[PDB]
Amino acid sequence: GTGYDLSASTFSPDGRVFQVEYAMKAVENSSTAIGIRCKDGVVFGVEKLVLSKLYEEGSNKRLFNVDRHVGMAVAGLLADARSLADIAREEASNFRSNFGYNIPLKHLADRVAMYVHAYTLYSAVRPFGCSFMLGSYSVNDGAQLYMIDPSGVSYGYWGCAIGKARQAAKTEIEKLQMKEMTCRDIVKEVAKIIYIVHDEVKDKAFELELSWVGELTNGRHEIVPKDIREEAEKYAKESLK
Amino acid sequence: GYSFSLTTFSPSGKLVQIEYALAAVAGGAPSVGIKAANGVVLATEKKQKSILYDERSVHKVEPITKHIGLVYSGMGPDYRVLVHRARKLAQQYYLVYQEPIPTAQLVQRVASVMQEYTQSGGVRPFGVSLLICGWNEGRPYLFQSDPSGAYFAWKATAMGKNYVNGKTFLEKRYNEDLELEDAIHTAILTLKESFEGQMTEDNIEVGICNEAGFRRLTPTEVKDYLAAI
Amino acid sequence: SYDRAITVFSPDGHLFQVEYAQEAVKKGSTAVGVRGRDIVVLGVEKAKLQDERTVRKICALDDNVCMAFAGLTADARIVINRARVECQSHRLTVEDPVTVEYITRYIASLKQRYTQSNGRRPFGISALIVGFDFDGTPRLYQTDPSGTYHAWKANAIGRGAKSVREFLEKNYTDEAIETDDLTIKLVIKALLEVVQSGGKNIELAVMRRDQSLKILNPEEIEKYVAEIEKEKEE
Amino acid sequence: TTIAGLVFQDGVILGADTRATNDSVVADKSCEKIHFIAPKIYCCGAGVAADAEMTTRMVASKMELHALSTGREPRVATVTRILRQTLFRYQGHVGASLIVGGVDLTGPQLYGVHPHGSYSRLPFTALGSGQDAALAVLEDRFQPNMTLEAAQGLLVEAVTAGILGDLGSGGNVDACVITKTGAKLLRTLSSPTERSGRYHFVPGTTAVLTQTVKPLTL
Amino acid sequence: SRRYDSRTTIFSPEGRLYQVEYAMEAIGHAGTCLGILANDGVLLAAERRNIHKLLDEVFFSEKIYKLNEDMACSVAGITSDANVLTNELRLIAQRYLLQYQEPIPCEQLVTALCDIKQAYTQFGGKRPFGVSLLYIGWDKHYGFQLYQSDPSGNYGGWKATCIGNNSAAAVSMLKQDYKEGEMTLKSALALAIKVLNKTMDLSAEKVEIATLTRENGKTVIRVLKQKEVEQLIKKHEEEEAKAERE
Amino acid sequence: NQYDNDVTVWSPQGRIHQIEYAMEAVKQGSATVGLKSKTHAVLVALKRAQSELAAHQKKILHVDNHIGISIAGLTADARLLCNFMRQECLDSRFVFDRPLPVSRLVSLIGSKTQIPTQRYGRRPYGVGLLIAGYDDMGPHIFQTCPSANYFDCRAMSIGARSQSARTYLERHMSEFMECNLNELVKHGLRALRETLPAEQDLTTKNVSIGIVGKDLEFTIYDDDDVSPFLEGLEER
Amino acid sequence: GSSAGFDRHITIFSPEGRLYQVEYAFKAINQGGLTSVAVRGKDCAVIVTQKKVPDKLLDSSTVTHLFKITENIGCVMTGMTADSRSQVQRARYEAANWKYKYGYEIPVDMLCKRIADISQVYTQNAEMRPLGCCMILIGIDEEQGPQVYKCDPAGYYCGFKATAAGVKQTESTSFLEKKVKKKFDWTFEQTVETAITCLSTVLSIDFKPSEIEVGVVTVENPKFRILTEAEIDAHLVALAER
Amino acid sequence: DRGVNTFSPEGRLFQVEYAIEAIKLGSTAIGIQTSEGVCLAVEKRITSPLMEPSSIEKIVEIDAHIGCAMSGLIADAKTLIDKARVETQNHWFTYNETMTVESVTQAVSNLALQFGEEDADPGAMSRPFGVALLFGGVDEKGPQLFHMDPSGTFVQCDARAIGSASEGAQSSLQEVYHKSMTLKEAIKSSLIILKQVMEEKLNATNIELATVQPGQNFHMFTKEELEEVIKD
Ligand code: NA
Ligand code: NA
Repeated sequence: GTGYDLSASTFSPDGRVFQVEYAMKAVENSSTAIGIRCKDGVVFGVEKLVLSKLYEEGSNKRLFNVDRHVGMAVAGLLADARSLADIAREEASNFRSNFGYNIPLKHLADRVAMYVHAYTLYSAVRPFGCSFMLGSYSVNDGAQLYMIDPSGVSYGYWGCAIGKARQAAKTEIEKLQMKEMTCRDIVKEVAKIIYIVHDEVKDKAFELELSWVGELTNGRHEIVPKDIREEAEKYAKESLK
Repeated sequence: GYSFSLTTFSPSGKLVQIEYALAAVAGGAPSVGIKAANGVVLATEKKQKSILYDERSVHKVEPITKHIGLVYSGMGPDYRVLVHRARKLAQQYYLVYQEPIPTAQLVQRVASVMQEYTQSGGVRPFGVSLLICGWNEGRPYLFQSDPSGAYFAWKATAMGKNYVNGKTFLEKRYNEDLELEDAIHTAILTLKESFEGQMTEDNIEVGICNEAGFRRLTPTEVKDYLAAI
Repeated sequence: SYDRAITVFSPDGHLFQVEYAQEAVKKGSTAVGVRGRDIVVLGVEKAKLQDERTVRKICALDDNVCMAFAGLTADARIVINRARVECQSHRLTVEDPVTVEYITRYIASLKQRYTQSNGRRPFGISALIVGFDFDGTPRLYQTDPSGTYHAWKANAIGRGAKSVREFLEKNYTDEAIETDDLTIKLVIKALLEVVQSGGKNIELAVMRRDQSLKILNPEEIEKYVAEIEKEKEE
Repeated sequence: TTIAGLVFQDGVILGADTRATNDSVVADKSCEKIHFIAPKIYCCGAGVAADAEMTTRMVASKMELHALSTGREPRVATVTRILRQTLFRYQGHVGASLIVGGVDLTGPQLYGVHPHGSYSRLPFTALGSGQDAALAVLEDRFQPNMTLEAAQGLLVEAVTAGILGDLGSGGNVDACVITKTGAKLLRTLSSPTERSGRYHFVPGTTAVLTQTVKPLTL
Repeated sequence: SRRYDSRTTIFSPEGRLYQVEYAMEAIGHAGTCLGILANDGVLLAAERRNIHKLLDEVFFSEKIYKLNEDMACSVAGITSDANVLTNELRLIAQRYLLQYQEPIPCEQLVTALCDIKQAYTQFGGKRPFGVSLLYIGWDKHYGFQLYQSDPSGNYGGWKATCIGNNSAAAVSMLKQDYKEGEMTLKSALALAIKVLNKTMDLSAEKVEIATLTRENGKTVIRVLKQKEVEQLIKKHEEEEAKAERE
Repeated sequence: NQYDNDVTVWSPQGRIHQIEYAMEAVKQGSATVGLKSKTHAVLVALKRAQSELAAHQKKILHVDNHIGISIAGLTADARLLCNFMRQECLDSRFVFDRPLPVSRLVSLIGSKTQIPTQRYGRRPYGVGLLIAGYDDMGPHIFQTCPSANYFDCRAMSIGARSQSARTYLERHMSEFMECNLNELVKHGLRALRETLPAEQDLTTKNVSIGIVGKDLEFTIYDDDDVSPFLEGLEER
Repeated sequence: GSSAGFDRHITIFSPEGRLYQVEYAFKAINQGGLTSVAVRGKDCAVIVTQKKVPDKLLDSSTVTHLFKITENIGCVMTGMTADSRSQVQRARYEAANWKYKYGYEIPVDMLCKRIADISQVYTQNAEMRPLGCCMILIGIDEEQGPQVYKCDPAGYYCGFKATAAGVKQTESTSFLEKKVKKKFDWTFEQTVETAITCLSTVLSIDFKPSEIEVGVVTVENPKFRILTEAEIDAHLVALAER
Repeated sequence: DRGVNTFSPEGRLFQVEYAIEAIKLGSTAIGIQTSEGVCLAVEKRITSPLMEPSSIEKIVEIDAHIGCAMSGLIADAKTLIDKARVETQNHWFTYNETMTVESVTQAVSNLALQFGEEDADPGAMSRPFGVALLFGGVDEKGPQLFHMDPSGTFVQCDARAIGSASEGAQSSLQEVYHKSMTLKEAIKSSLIILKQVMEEKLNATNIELATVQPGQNFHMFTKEELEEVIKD
């Protein structure tokens, strides 16, 4: 459609807000990011395409710490993704201020999703060209993983993928029995799936970013250490052959 | 927001959104108002699309204060903004002056609000013409107010579908000192010209205004008037 | 409030809205101003059923400074009122009265701010501000919708202001200056170029050294019409 | 001022005296301190007379707005909440001490509302300068579920004890019974006290300098 | 936002304001409203566009509005816009009265509204008020006065003038018959009905007249009743027929 | 054509053309290079003269004792965004009595420059920065852009003909970390003149250098200041 | 279908008097690909919709269109899910704020009126679009008994004996108007089974427990009960003979 | 139709682009920086002998040690000249010292892209200033001449011109300019280069000249002082 696709304050005759759909295409063109809910936590893996070897490792970090107990993994226009992390950081900080404890992930997902939805209603602003996955572990609430898109929809996921290989990554996740497996195991299988769905012919070389949150980390979102990442990268290369 | 008028003058010299809003009124479910000597009548078509609709729930004929009432043709949601606002304007008069608001003065205040949306920034006007019944100085009052924010005091008039037929029907058949018994009967006969179906207590709505203020008529009260038609 | 950019630059470096405001000046009634030694003069172009007083286009701003205008008459009245306010507000801030340069600079500054601030189209007027300073020197300046200002010996604005300024460029000699009568005659000659049959269709007023403004009625105007046309023959 | 309230079996009764004092001088002998809020909600006015007047006016308008919108008879809990949150924002400077009484969906209800924005739900209460006399009468002879006749008699006896006992209070007992079926406003229900004069001056005794007479054609 | 902007407050290429001109075309369709000055008074006479059998007639007027004790006005255009402007005129009249404790002079009240109308042409991005007003009044400085204004925020003082349907035709007809300095209110009332007979398509329900006069140190504003109008209509019909024979 | 004028308007391609147009402000702007060793961080800037009479354009600016920048784009956006960095540095020295971490300063630029890309009637910052600075984590080169994206770097170049510079730097990466100061500056200078044609090369007029590390605060070298560094290798 | 100006791009009138941007918000409800049904009993009121879980990797608990607004009130949304959540957040705010300001449980008609009045602001102001979603509230009124209340993107609202919204709205309202004309003793069993069979026969699917989700309020238990998959299974097998 | 803060595909603001195009319409001005002083010359472009020549101030005193010459929209310049004049005396108030020529030019350069529609104050700018400024003064770093354009780009210049024949005059400045020359040679160089590009033939009433030395303050040249220099 043409004419009706310039403002988020304008529906088309079909009943579609094309500005929101065009923001979702910037995510579909962006590189693949994934995350799976384990038995004892949640793991994140990201295909970070290196534009130049001139850049340092741990630059353009598409994995972020929203809170001490929550991890954000993003795909889309990265500037928008960082500002969404700043919104989620403050929103989580506001909960601790108001109620004196760590924000629940479903609530954190809902409150940041309504932030994302607000930008899909007006000519005065545009939607966020970014989908992201929020993940967390706790004592009582346990392992939880939610994904949000440019429109502002929030759903909970056992497994989830966003980016270039959205559909291709999901059929590889369906094979894994994530509900029985642990975080220690899942890091190998998350690293495997990125190496599969990575297009070596089309795209340049990449760095695998890995983070996690679980009973291993005492419900704290840390990076996966270099011991375990390089074990999982080795597993990805040799099991590809 | 948008700080510029959406309603503007065309080369002909007509405020096009107001005439387009009048088309929304003109294609609305019809409404009639009649001024007797001893009272005022307001009646309208309440024919919803199915028997599934709860008839007792939402009302077209609505009170503003205990001595003034209201009815419309055209846009229903727009109407509800004007009802809430008119209700406030009545109390804002009563608080200040400790007297029931004159019907002329309520219309003038709601007219000013209806005018506001034909000029102010980033807003279309209302797709509603109001009919406002009342009782002030021991005597009845009936007023129209249409999307422009212009108002006209009527003895009797019609709105919505077949308003031209209702107006000519009324012109010859209205007498300037009718009884309120007869005027209620006339208002239902004006609606039966434009109706498509068998009329009942449910599918039309009537309110009245007299010595003891304004009220909406009950289904059984309407059913008595429908028995002799 | 309305924060739209009204006046902007074009492909070829023109401020189109200021240029269209100057087209609104060129339709308005032909206003003319002339300087002298002892006296300063203004005059304007012109229905039977009107009060002349109400549609007067010569306006006093303070006791010592007045002005004429050409263009949109509503737009003129706001500039005149805000000039009048600034004249008294100047006295309130520094006691001493307004020099003709200062008020012209203010009107220019006001006109310029409307060509650059958001929400606002320019003032569709050019003015001809005249008077006597603190030291007593006579002055004549001219502003336009852009907010540029320049002093003049004499100038025209309005309908056919080229043909009036062409006439003024030739005729402004030291002979016409010396006397109060001769400077007034020069203004009427200049207006007679554009005014199709003059006399009755000419507004005209004067300012002297220490004295305030003084409008000449059509009886006083038709005296100087006789003094011009007799002298042409001889 | 002595105002008081009383919950009985079929409803609520609200009482009030008629004296309005300016310092220690009686300004008004006959005034209504029982104000209309809703059809079956009334309110007694004490403290600052203007603040008692204008708050009860304002909440009445709010209940008319609320009732017209809802299409329902208003609740007595709603008037108490509106008053409180108005009065609390003004920090007691709006000095309206009020006894709010009525009947709704959930039965007969009586609330004491103080000017700082505190409230108390009660079966009997009293407020104003002679509250203590009236409240002493209520404590002495109140029981649960009174008759319509006994409640009027007790509430008249309470407001009368203030009328005589308190210098601020005086005049007649106004009253308002709020049964389930409507509200009976018994104005001048009692008269504890019950003149002579006649100082006829002859026309011309008052000396006059100017006289102007404007006849009224318009 | 920028795409949806009508841009009401801009110069067109010619050097003029489109919405101002287009608003004056709206007035050219609206009812014939005129005013005539005299030595002993001022009048306004207007075409009554609210004309039906079933109209109620609550108010003493329809297009005529009182403003101050010594002032009044009539309108031509969108009547809703007139209700805003007349309300604001009344506010200005009392704002002056509160300040100085005298009635506002007629030119000052007209300039005050015309400064507001001009603002809607210059800034705010808002459409102008589509109303021309004819004002009448008395003050201590200039006495009996008539003023015209229009959507631009421009005003003028007139001896006699017209606005509405057949505006130009009415003014040229007034330019023939009006005699400056020599006209009384009785002679002016004859000319008002003469001009409205030309313009309109003449029953007294379709006409609406009012007369501002000064009687005994106080201004007197009164609408004429339908007995007064109908006898003045028959006097025109007889005076028109008496000339036709001779 | 329809999706070109406003930053809020997403294209059907999934792109915002006003960002990508603002990126071209950097590219048509003059060349500049940045790189780091184990101990230092260096910026080198080809200063573009207007005419040959007029003096050369100032391309390297001071931010703090521990941070400085080199620019490429609109000079007003450069100066605005420079003053933002200067102020946030000043806030940190005022509040904490401790220099602001360079990665944290760079995050605030990204947060700031992103804001107007999402709002109607606003535009991105038409300027790219290379940001040299030393802190508790040693020396850094950071890049920023009109898109509000930022990059941690071993080295980088931006501006007119800067592809030539990036190709030179990508070869000599492992050399930079081991280099002394004079060898690190000489590497940055050789990357810069690769952007130039074969006809013209580096002089004391058209080159500026900006240096910070463990020993030294952010010093800027322009005219006779530069003469020590150039006199070493000059052929091709 | 005549058009001029920006009448299809922003909420302003067409020549005929329609608002095309409002009409497009009704088309946006169908984009969800789901149909909701709501029914009113003698002593209860029930809502039902498609709990469509195509992906096994979704957490099926977090996939829902039924929402709890207060204890005594709950709603089914249908339309754009982001708009649907947003409208629910505002319903919760206004309902809570009502109990703060006025000191009692907001009635179901007034909550539905409040959201409908908010929707009108989008219907009139050009700067924002209408929400492409449709809220059907249920709850037990004390005086008036059980209540079912829909409200549109246009800003209409109405009480219903039964109603539907979404893809197969016209078919669902056609099915319900046939069954309401016949006499039934409208018990909890009668009301629930009419809602499931209406959604079943219109779409032409024999539902499983995971393929639907049910919310309900009774006279005995007026708190908003969302039924489990086990509780849904009992009502499905009760229709084994039909 | 598009916004004021809109980039072209080339990577530059249309309104800034078009503000540079506006300076071509403006009348030409020259400034030459020398060790002995900065001279500044400009054509008045007098359209009528009725117009008073002395009231076209196109060179003006910013301070006792700084001047500024202008081309383009004359009204737009007076806002920037006043802001500079304010800035210097605000600096004198706070610091009890004179500003540098660079510091003044930078202060005016900060105002160049302070325009826009949404997010703005009551008196904030819709468009840029369509004015090129040639600053010229003597501070602690010798005599300095600085150029500014509508973009905000400012730079030191040994010699530069702006206006209709900016292109033509800069070629003449390239040949004529020498870095070790005197002030009086630089003054006469300008009037030679101005006489060519005008073709009204140059005279004392038709132009403004002004100089700033280390010893002497900002001096604008009179009729008698211009008539002495006129032609040799
Ligand atoms: Na007493
Ligand atoms: Na809208």
